[PDB]
Amino acid sequence: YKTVIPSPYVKCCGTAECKDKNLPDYSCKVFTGVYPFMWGGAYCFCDAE
Amino acid sequence: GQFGDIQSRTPESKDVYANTQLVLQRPAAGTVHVPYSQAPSGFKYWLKE
Amino acid sequence: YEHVTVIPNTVGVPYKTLVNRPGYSPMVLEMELLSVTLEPTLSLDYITCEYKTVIPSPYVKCCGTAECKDKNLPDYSCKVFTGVYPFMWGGAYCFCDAENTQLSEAHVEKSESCKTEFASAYRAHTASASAKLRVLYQGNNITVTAYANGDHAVTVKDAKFIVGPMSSAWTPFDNKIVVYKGDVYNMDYPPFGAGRPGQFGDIQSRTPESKDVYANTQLVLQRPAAGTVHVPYSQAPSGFKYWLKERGASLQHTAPFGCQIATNPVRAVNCAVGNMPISIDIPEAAFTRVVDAPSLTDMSCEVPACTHSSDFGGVAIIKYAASKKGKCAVHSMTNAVTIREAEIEVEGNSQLQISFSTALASAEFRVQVCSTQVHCAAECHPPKDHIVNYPAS
Amino acid sequence: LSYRNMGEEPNYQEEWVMHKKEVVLTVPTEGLEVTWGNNEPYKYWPQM
Amino acid sequence: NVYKATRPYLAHCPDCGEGHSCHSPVALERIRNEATDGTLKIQVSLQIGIKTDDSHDWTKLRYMDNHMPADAERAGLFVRTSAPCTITGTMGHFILARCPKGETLTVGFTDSRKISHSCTHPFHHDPPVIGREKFHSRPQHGKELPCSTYVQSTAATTEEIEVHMPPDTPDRTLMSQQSGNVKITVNGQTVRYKCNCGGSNEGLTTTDKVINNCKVDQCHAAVTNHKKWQYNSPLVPRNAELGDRKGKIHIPFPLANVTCRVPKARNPTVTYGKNQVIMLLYPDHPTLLSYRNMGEEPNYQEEWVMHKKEVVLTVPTEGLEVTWGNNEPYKYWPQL
Amino acid sequence: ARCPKGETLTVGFTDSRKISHSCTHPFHHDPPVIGREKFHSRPQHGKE
Amino acid sequence: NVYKATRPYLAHCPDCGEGHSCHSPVALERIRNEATDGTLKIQVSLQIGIKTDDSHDWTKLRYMDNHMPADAERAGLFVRTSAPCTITGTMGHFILARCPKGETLTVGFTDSRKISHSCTHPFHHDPPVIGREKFHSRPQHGKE
Repeated sequence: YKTVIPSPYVKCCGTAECKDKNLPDYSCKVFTGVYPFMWGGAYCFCDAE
Repeated sequence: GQFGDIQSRTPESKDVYANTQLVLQRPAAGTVHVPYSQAPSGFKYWLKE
Repeated sequence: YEHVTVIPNTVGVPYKTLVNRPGYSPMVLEMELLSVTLEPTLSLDYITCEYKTVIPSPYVKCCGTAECKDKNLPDYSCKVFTGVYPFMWGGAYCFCDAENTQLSEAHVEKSESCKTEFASAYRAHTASASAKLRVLYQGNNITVTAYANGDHAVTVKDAKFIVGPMSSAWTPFDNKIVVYKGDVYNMDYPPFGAGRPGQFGDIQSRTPESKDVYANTQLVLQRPAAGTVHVPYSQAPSGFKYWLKERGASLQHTAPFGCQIATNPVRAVNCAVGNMPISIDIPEAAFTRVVDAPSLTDMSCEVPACTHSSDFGGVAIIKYAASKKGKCAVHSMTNAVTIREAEIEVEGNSQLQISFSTALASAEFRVQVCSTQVHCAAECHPPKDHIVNYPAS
Repeated sequence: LSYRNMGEEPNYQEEWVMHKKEVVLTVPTEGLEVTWGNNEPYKYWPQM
Repeated sequence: NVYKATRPYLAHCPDCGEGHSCHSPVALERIRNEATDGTLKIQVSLQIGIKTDDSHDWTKLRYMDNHMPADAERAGLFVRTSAPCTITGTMGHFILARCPKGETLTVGFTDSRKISHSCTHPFHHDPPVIGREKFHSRPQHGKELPCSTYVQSTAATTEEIEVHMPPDTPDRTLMSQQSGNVKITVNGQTVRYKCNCGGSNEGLTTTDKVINNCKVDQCHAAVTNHKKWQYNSPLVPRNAELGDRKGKIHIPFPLANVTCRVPKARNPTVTYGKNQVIMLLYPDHPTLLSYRNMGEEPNYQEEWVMHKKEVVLTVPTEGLEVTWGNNEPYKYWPQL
Repeated sequence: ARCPKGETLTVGFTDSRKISHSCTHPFHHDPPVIGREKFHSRPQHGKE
Repeated sequence: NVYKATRPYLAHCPDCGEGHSCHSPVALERIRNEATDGTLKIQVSLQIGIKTDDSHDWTKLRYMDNHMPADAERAGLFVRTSAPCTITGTMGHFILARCPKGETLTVGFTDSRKISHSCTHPFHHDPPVIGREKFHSRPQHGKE
């Protein structure tokens, strides 16, 4: 089998919502209070939002 | 994890059946990635046992 | 008004008590144990760690004899080897062929790591119990932290709380215990000055910073190799390093009653063993004369759904006729049935829905709403699962 | 993999799992606590 | 030339050297091991066989060096598990290599400034021996067995990867704390900035800008270039002003079933007896020995022979069939 | 040559045109054990 | 420069190369493995970071060469078990290194005359199991 995983939607200063899709073994989850980092620093402006 | 975790009618078929027990995990501190818990390929395991 | 009650020593289970002060309307208090701490009184015997075999440069006496001096040092070993002809970079170190000697001296000391890497040998005497308790007092959760001796009183929202004393004196710890970082072991360790080589206690010291040390490592010097300057020796390996590999699981994993072992100080948390008394001195302002309460009449009991399980698998609808608007306490007068609702609101000619848990198939139980009782008829059915993942009464 | 009973007799058992393995563990009335590696201990209780 | 819209980039690594995690230009993405022969399809952060000016040169390598792509050497590139690996193909982000038994995969290279960067990922490598003999060198002529490998056809067919736009490349090196103010050093590039502080806190600047009374942590900048394409990497963030807008490109080296020539175990010293057969097995590598009766009750027995072994097997009236490795089954019959 | 534990022996060189040629043969290399102890490093003084 | 008074000396080795024992200037003394993370504290015969005139120089090495001490290069110094090791600290007789799974520890260097000397000792290296999982490669993000 092939676990097709696209680029994660990182919403800076806001909330993202899961859309129920008709796909085999479709799994969705939204994680709150994320502060990710990239090459030149933080990707988001907010600290916990 | 068993023989038949992924079931399809023909090798060129469009629709597929999937039961792999796929669950998303919370990403690491300041990290952009999609961590997940999933049972390994039943076909790959059967090919050995 | 002083209210004395006895609850089992079980963390995570909520227990409800009925407070009935004569002449005043009944009161229901929900109590839950958040943590039970059993701290034993310890006495440090000694500490064990890795040993250091301090070996200086060997005294090679060319064309002469060297003599051993009896030194007062832990595991001090000395030997003089005759007929030695050692070699260095540019040739032989000695002039004579067979008239040379080599003094090989050695002693055992505490390693530099003993301040950091060490195991403590304690002697547990008696234990003092103390508990974190959650109380639903006047529709609000309150946190009470006090010693479980039955003397230490804590006042929260003008109510005096007296926890203790512990009913059972059982402890996951024995007369002799061993502590390494965050792991506690029930070990019958050797006494101070009686340690054996290669075993736990081969090197014994009072504290990690102590001056004098005990050492039994079985250290013997050997004759050096042909034309070689070195101090060969036969010694039993570190007992502490061997124990760190062959100790097994600590009390945290092996103790009964689901005991959780914590360190600094060493104590047992959450241990389902025995009971625990709790005295609550509720102030008079929290009470309310009965005559100033609401009554009830003609009340029917209908059970539209019931499944006898560990959780509230039963639904009950109670019809009533109230005198006035007010809060009334709900409690089951049968010891086999338990109600989820502690208190509800009444008005006049109305009804109320309650969730109940029972084990019996045929359940005939009395529900005390406010001050009046009602008979409930229920024919509960078996659940789909034989084994459950949560405990019940 | 380590497991213990949440009652009077804990009966601690430990084993290093390396290959694909199926384990059957009896759950008593008091409860069974199972620790799988660095994960938090999984609690299990009997039911109906 | 699908490489017109395509380009390189950078990612993160869990082990750049001595167990320390960093942002590596040789970052590992996906390590494919579908080939039965033992060939590994490694996906990397950099591009091989292409120069910075977008031109084909097999001796050159293209990697990301602090906001700008730089050229390196093909000879400097290395793959290793427990011992070095033989590279059997390089094109863009993809590397083909045959590796020995290992627990961690390491991919590295050497830059223009003579500095070596390497990314290490935990990967259990253990190809399934082909046949019944563990040989090292492959023979020109031998037994034909079915296996799988990655072909060298560059043709745009079968397999495909998802490529998205790289909106604005984030860069913290663009901001600097000038005493109590924040200075944005453009360096002849179009930069998109945003700050928490008052006054000017948004825009697309082409000139050097200064934000009065602000901290570097309360700001964010990045270069713009919505003209190039990028592959959907989990080591690179998703474009802010974009949902699930993506493209796709056909990839070289697909998996295809082929034929492999293996070897056969050497015949053992066989001595016959009264209704019994004695075999002196001398295996060079782990060889499987199996035997069955040619009657009503077969009673199959299997064992992996590794050392010098003597086996005594009873031969019934119906017959006994013995299979020693990849050799054809030996038939034995007693009487009388 | 003195070689460590290996399963295949490789012998190579580099020519005038800067091209390297190497031949690989399957050979089970593994120095035999002497005595009754399987040690790695050789001692300067011991049993003869 | 504490290395003004201090000096270096020679010793013996059980394996200088190809299983032959000799008097090596890179002779192994004590290999400490008390650290749970996997760091090894190696004690050697020579001195690192100090010159022959007793002066601090991180790029220089001080080894014993036939009755007299001589200078060498820090870049020439190497540590290996089954694969090369990453050196994370050098001062005098002490070397800090993170090594993969091996059965024999090897410590070497290169002199002024372009001659390499290496000492091999049998040591069972296998970083203990810190936790409950026996992994090989260390993760950048995980359980603390």
